[PDB]
Amino acid sequence: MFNNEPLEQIDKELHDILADEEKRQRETINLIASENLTNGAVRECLGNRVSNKYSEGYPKKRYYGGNDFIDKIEELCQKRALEAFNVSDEEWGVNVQPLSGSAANVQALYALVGVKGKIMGMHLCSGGHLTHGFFDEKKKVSITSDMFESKLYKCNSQGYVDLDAVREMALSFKPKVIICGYTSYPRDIDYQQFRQICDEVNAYLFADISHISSFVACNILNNPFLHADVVTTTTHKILRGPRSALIFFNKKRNPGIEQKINSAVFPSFQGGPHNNKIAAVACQLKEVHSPAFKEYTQQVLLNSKALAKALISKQIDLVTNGTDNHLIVVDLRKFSITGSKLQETCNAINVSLNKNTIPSDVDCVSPSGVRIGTPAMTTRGAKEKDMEFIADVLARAIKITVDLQEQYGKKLVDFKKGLPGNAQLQQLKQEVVTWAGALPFP
Amino acid sequence: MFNNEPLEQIDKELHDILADEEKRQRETINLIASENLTNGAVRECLGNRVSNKYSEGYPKKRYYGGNDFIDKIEELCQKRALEAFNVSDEEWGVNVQPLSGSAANVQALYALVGVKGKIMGMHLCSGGHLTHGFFDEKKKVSITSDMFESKLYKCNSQGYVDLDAVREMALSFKPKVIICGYTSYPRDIDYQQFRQICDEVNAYLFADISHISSFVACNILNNPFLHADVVTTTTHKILRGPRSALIFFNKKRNPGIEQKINSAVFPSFQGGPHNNKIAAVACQLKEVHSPAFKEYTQQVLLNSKALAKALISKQIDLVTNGTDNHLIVVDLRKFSITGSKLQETCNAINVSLNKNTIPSDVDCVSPSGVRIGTPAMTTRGAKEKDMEFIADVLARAIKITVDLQEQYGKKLVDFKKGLPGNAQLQQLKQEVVTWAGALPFP
Ligand SMILES: Cc1[nH]nc2c1[C@](c1cc(-c3ccccc3Cl)cc(C(F)(F)F)c1)(C(C)C)C(C#N)=C(N)O2
Ligand SMILES: Cc1[nH]nc2c1[C@](c1cc(-c3ccccc3Cl)cc(C(F)(F)F)c1)(C(C)C)C(C#N)=C(N)O2
Ligand SMILES: Cc1ncc(COP(=O)(O)O)c(CNCC(=O)O)c1O
Ligand SMILES: Cc1ncc(COP(=O)(O)O)c(CNCC(=O)O)c1O
Ligand SMILES: [Cl-]
Repeated sequence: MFNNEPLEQIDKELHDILADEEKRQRETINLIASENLTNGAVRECLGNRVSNKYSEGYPKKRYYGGNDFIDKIEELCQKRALEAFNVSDEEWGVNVQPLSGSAANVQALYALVGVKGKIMGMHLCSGGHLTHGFFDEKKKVSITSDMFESKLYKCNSQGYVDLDAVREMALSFKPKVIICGYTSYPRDIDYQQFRQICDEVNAYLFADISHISSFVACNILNNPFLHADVVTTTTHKILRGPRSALIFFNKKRNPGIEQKINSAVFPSFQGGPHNNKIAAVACQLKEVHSPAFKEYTQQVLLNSKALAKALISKQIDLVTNGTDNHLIVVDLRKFSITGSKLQETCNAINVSLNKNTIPSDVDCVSPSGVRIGTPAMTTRGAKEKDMEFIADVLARAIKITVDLQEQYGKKLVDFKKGLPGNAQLQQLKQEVVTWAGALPFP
Repeated sequence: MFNNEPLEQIDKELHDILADEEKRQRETINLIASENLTNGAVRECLGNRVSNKYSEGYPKKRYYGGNDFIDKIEELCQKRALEAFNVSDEEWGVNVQPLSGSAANVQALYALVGVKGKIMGMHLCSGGHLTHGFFDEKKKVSITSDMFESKLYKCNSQGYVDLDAVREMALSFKPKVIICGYTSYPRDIDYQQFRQICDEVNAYLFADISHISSFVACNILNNPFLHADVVTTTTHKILRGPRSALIFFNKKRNPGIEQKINSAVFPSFQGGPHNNKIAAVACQLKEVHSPAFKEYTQQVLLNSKALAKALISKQIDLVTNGTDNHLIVVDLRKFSITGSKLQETCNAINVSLNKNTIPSDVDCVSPSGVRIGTPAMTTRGAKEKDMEFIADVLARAIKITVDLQEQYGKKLVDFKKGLPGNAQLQQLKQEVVTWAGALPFP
């Protein structure tokens, strides 16, 4: 007693917007540092009937039966996760149930500290995540600043984590957790130095590696699993999986952490896991442990170096003057245009990027930068030689943005009136679409 | 630079478990009250490339651009939701971003009361959800009992919500929210009477309708939108959508609630929404507003009544001696077998059901009942006449379960040893498989 008519027949209205969405993806230069493109096999998992099943609890300790095939899938996912991140399952555990990155972080933090517990993370404006304890004078913006008592550290004037300031803050604040790993930090992390600071005050070391997960997995960047008590990561950014998350916990350093984390995820915070997610995560993690994927990750970094170099060649400033990873933050202060103006300009030319704060910015109103990254375009087949074209398109968007600011003025409402119909944008959009449109598309 | 080989080719290991799991579903009498089966079009949405997009924020107030097509999908979903539940978009708002039922409840509760806020819900042992404030003498099991201060109301000896106990508790406890709508409650709810209790103490009325959502949308059962401040619901149970959730809020009755709830979902708790989920929710919500789906929901109730009646005809006791909805709780005390035993026996015959407390049980340890429901088998085409066969199969399972307990003893470890290779189970399993396998499968 159901309608099994295909999506196009059942709902033509929805199917047109989704076919439109797909066209826009195929014809966009996607520089969102956090975005990627899933393959068909991952998308077959996400649409699999396995999501019909309720499987509350954990494998071999389920509330319901009928979960033997679900149990194999969840155990396969956990093992492939540990294999992927070069960890022994005798020393490390993984929970694969968190529905997304923010949920994973709130759950892990709760496990370690409980309500009113003390946490330390990087300020949002300096490249930390919202779930790393973010608040504002106006409000406790994240639950992580409200259900916990948080204190926030800044990066220095050159865009670098200031360990001396982290030390100063930890000794006066005495937190139970210190969070590292960030949302828009262009350099590698000194986890060793973080671990030394956590020992000094007796806090746990939490590494959120969502942005750099593939660099850790493939031994291209520093390894937080050598020093951290907990590692969280999303599966959807550079890892190129579905939208989900993983919490890793160090059993050897913390006996009985396994129960704290598993009970935090369920039944403290979640109900039924989404088994289509877990299935999809299994599928991608098998690709992650191939040497073919180490090739892809290596290319991400090669494109990112090449892009940073080409942008600097065109006299565009980068925060920390370069990158050790997949992402770059452009400092737009020498042009006297804000980040949101360039995002608007880049939207008009099918270039996807986001506004981003820089060290000099005190207020999240009018961030002076944009963040860009290469995972998506690297997935679509772009090489080092292709980064000059992207750098050129970005230089051309900055110049147009500067022209429009002079013509229509510095206020944002006025500025946007300048965008539609602009011959140069229409021309530049055209060049973008034609180039992006041609690239392989999963 | 990706592997686009189909799932069978790229991961033959995962694909065999999935193909097995699909067979187990096709060959099971699925009586899980919270389960259903998604059609092909909803599963096309869940595997759609729309999940590649990061779209933090709300439509027309997004942190990024490139979200024109995402915004159309999210607005279509909110509209179709309000229409489905017969509410005016001038008086009611809806948030469609929550990733699951539990997330939605925690978010909504936080919005209304904040950290340390006082909440009241039905005890879990009496049929409430974990996210309705559940705790135990050993621990604060849910976050909703920990981030909030909760008090839990019981149902009476006959399995009914005891309003005089709710009132007495509300007046002494003075909570900011009173939660109604349950996980295993076989009757309709007196929302009007709850509204009268909340008004008396100046608390919000929160209706969790996840189990009965289709009955509310189709006007078959009472309408909580007449009296509630907030209504939450999952989209995956009787509604037959993907795994996601909805939070409804009464703007007329509470000016300024719209902001409290939207901000609580993001950026307080979540990050990026899962747009495949939202697309999927949109697709199903179109089906919900057809008269064809009203027919389906009517049949759910018809099958549930017929099933209740056939079970009573065979001298099986039901909590509250019947049902007003899709679910029944069987009271197994007269046979001296526990709910976990019958769950194991039913697993052995490809009958999916869960163990469930009954009023007499002091503890959640050794529940004396099972919960069953008709949405899944109603989706598979079963009619009133087919309920006698399910009732037959269930009575036969109880009798086998009673025999095995005699033979191997009342201890669960001893009991289970009698299940593999039992001639009658192999026989009964065989009958189940043959009948179940034949039914329409979406
Ligand atoms: C959207 C998001 N999520 N997590 C995030 C961000 C970012 C961000 C957040 C926010 C914001 C501020 C207050 C409340 C809620 C939010 Cl989402 C603002 C901007 C700005 F527009 F100002 F550039 C940007 C970014 C990646 C887009 C961010 C930065 N920089 C970091 N470090 O982390
Ligand atoms: C699994 C689950 N989620 N939400 C739930 C349930 C149930 C349930 C919960 C629990 C439990 C108890 C303590 C801690 C954690 C959990 Cl998950 C136990 C049982 C039992 F097996 F004993 F019958 C059952 C049910 C639907 C399966 C339930 C009941 N009854 C209710 N009212 O609500
Ligand atoms: C370090 C980090 N951790 C957690 C999250 C949360 O993931 P979900 O959105 O799945 O909740 C993000 C989001 N990153 C947003 C961005 O960089 O664009 C992140 O950057
Ligand atoms: C009333 C109610 N509310 C919220 C939830 C949570 O939904 P998620 O699992 O999507 O978090 C449930 C789950 N119900 C479990 C069952 O009845 O089988 C529920 O019964
Ligand atoms: Cl999903």
